[PDB]
Amino acid sequence: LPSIQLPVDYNNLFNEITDFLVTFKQKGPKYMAMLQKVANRELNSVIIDLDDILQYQNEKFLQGTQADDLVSAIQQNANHFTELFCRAIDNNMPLPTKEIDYKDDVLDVILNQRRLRNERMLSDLFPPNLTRRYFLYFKPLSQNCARRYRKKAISSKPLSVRQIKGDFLGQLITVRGIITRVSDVKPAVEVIAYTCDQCGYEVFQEVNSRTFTPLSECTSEECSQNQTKGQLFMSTRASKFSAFQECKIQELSQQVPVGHIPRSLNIHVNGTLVRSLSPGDIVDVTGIFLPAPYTGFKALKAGLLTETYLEAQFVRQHKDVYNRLAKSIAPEIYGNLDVKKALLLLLVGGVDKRVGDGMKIRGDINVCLMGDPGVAKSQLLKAICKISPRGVYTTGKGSSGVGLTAAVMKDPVTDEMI
Amino acid sequence: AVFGDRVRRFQEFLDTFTSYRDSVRSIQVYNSNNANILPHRIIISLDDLREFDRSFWSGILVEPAYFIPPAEKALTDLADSMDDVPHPNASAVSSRHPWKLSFKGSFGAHALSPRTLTAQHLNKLVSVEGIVTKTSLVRPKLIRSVHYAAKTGRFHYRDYTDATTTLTTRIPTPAIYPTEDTEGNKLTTEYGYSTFIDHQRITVQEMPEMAPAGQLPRSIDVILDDDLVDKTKPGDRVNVVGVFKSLGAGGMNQSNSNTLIGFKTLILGNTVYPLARQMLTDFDIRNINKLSKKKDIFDILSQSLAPSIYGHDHIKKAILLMLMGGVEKNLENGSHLRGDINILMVGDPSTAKSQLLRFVLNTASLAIATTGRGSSGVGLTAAVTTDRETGERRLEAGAMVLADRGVVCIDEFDKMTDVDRVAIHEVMEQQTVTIAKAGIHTTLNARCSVIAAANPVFGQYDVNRDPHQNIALPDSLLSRFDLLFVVTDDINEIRDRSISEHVLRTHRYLPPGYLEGEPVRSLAVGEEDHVFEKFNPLLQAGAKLAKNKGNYNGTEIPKLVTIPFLRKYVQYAKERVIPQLTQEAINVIVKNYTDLRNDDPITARTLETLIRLATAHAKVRLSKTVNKVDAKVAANLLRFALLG
DNA sequence: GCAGATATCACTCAGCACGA
DNA sequence: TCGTGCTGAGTGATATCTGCTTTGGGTGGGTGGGTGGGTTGAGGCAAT
Ligand SMILES: Nc1ncnc2c1ncn2[C@@H]1O[C@H](COP(=O)(O)OP(=O)(O)OP(=O)(O)O)[C@@H](O)[C@H]1O
Ligand SMILES: Nc1ncnc2c1ncn2[C@@H]1O[C@H](COP(=O)(O)OP(=O)(O)OP(=O)(O)O)[C@@H](O)[C@H]1O
Ligand SMILES: [Mg+2]
Ligand SMILES: [Mg+2]
Ligand SMILES: [Zn+2]
Repeated sequence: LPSIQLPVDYNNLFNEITDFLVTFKQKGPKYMAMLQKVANRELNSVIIDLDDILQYQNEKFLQGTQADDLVSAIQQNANHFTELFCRAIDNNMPLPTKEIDYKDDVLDVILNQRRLRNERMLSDLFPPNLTRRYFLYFKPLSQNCARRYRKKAISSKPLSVRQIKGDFLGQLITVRGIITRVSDVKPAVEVIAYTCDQCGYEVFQEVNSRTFTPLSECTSEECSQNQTKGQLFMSTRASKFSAFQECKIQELSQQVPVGHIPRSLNIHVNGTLVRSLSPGDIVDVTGIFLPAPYTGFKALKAGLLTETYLEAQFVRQHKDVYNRLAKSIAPEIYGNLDVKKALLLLLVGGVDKRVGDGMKIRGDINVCLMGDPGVAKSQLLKAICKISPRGVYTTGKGSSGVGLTAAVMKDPVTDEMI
Repeated sequence: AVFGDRVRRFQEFLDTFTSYRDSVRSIQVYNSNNANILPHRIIISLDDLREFDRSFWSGILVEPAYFIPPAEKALTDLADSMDDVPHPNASAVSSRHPWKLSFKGSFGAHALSPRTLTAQHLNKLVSVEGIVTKTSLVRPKLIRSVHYAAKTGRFHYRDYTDATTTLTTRIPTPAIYPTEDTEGNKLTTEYGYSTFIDHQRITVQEMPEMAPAGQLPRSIDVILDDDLVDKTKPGDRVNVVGVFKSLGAGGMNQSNSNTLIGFKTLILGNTVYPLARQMLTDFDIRNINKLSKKKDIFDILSQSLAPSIYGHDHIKKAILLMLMGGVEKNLENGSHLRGDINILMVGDPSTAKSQLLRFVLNTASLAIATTGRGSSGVGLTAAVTTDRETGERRLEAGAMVLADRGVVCIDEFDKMTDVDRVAIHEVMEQQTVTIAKAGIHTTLNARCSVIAAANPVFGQYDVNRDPHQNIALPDSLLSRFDLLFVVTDDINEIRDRSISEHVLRTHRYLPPGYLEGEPVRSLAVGEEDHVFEKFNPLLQAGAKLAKNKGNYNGTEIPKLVTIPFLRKYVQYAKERVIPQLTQEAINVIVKNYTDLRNDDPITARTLETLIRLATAHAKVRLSKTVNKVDAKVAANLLRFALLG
């Protein structure tokens, strides 16, 4: 393992981050208040705005006490600064002010008993991630902030699945596309908790990969001094879980080069951002582009090719009354005033649908427009049919193969009538 | 020892020729200033290397595995020494970005084809020319991982290797990230400071013509990495230079039992040489303005297109008008007034319908000649498809969708099946296609123009019947076509002689180059007769009759324009002129429409045609306002298109 | 490099007979 | 009456070892990949 001398210092960057969370002021410090809210169990998501980091950096430089460029460091390698920010928050966390319940806290009784036992044994602990109950997310650097302070924004600059190459791996980038598949929320384990039937001691194991190997024999100092072969058994009541969703994002029709087919990019959503993406939606998702190293024998036979994915961090969504509201059904069309009145009545769908002891009366005003070619029917039809929030323009034949009402077809692959 | 000697030799060679040093300096300066990114690559000519040193040239040509890496190292050392970057970045310091090499010039017997590649050419540099058929997805490949040890505060790194990444073989390195340091300290992978390169595998197929009679084509796989990742698409013709290699155990390992199959052979690509719009210069705009001012340009442009064809001048005029289209209006209510003309040709056999289609295809920026009779290949309209076994749903775009803001030249419109008729009706009426099948909901624009040809139902056009009777499509389909043209094959002795002689000329015309009439058989990739056309009796022919006004005796040589400049004219007009209707033209528009409707079924939609063609013609005159002349000429053209 | 099925060797313990 | 040194015996931990595929099929997928392979034919039912 030959070593290189990279021009990055992590102690100085950690000190800068610690100072940032205790000095920034967009009321007391913004992030101190945000953390105070979390300690009261009122907030479960802290979002770090890189615009704030840029503002703090420029304020420090203006005073003459220039420091390292934290913003560029975060984007160039983002998977490492999540840990740094979490550690800083843990170190500078404030004590709660509002009385908490503390009644049904499994990982408070467990920890209290673990402290009591450890103190009694020593007189004669747990991984940091286990106690964390907040999620840290990064907000990209907005273009306005970058242009204000004479800098270029790489994270916010939208890209396409075509432009996401291997050079961008490990950075905070934005992707523009249409969601084409979403999965059900499932619990992805982060810290497994075991219990020894002999010691009464709990063993915590961190899992940070697609696969893990469960523990069998207790590793507690009690099972070591006595050399008892106690067996560890998994307990899902004390473990830590995070909501997990897997989605797919595809390129828009405006980004595919001629003669090429659209590509798809997998997206992983963890924490509270889950359920913010739905099928058939245009979004601007910012996340960390990371690989997924293989494990086991698959690693040897797979080769050097790496399967990658996106870790979502931020999501942005691309969003006489009678006579007057009648002559406005299709201002462009000229005549047919009474017809337009009738179409307005259709739009209102005027009814107070009545259901008594079972009888149902339809509440739909059907209308037909016969005549001869040339009179403005189709133009009227598409205008009236666009006006409504929901509409479907189709020919008398029907929507493609299936005709108007419905039809049962043999499944091409499963050969089941659907 | 030998490696150092070859590195020194290539350093001396690079020193001798300053062009490559200048190229490297230029690339480095451009990269530094732009801090869209120039790749680290240099193209050397094998002829220069042969002139400088024959031994190195022969070694590269016959033993690339032992002679190429030294050249790459020499170039990398030269670039690093020449580099003057004051402050690098963590990304740059740890990046594994050496300088690659590519070759041009003349090859000897190494210029082969996929069929001629045999086992005797392995471990040699070759140049393969063929057609791309497959193109795998672009994937990242790991070549270096950098880790951080918090306890010791030091950055470690490790390099990986694969058979498809290096010409010289080494022990495979499995893709397992180091987890603990040698001293035992735990490591954390730094993903942002690692190095990943792209990887793509393509298959090149022998050119069909070179294929021996009664033999299926042969194909060879090619591997491309880094910058040469997305440069080819299926169907393109390429000339790939690379090193032919053999990979894998090929059954030699005891695990396999076939004992007959051979090894797997591919090519490690070094470079790819490929085998729309013309950027207008300063004086080209002056030329186009000069032609525009001339108050006869409409005839010149109309008859420049398809100069060979005799007669049918009004069709040529209408085709140019269609090509330049009309302004498209988008009202605040979301209403979309169509602004693209459509033309349908119906006539007896042998009236150059296919010739007109070919000429519009050649002169049109976009076009797809998807015949209406079982359009195998690309369908007329979009239709989702699924795999036989995997059932991989996917929306396959048809011809109409693949012509957005362009043109689609359908052929044999009379052979369409009911499915195509129903699809086309909706496509033209709405200008957009919304797919709601197989759990797929999407909308795809289809704004374009349609030109089609349709033969009669009885094989010959009957004058006594209406055009809607000689064609057997419902009024819904025919109404969408703005202008309908009926053309008949008339027999005139002089016309017969002219057509006969013109067709005969080509047969006696020959492939000049070999004993006349006998068994018949790019230099670079990077990259006023010009405007007007000299008269040619062989090609133009009838174009002279056009200016003569149907007089064969007339010897008025016309002022025809070459197609390449006509394309520029249409491009400039379509991308810069947005005419606005004017009152002077509008009085005549209203009067003409009223006269048509009330006096010798004409429909209100014909009014749209008048305005559309008025704007289209105003675009020809290079004016931002539609004038009376444009309206009058459009009205006359419509009158001809309606009444003979 | 990793998990599982398998067999090898070395170390320590309860019984035994004799001598104190 | 009894105390202790020598012995055979049997587990415990650890050494080498094989194996790390495997498999025909679409509720295992196609960012696992085709040098790991998959090559029907009759009968029933909707559309018309
Ligand atoms: N009162 C009117 N005001 C404005 N435009 C009109 C009016 N009456 C007719 N038109 C024009 O008549 C043309 C007729 O084409 P359109 O698309 O309406 O076909 P249609 O005959 O109504 O359709 P279909 O018979 O297929 O249902 C349209 O361009 C429309 O603009
Ligand atoms: N006006 C013309 N001037 C010169 N040649 C002409 C003219 N009209 C027709 N031809 C000749 O007609 C020949 C037949 O052309 P083409 O095969 O395209 O006919 P078509 O009518 O489109 O065919 P189809 O009846 O099969 O649809 C062409 O070789 C062309 O030389
Ligand atoms: Mg209609
Ligand atoms: Mg023809
Ligand atoms: Zn235990």
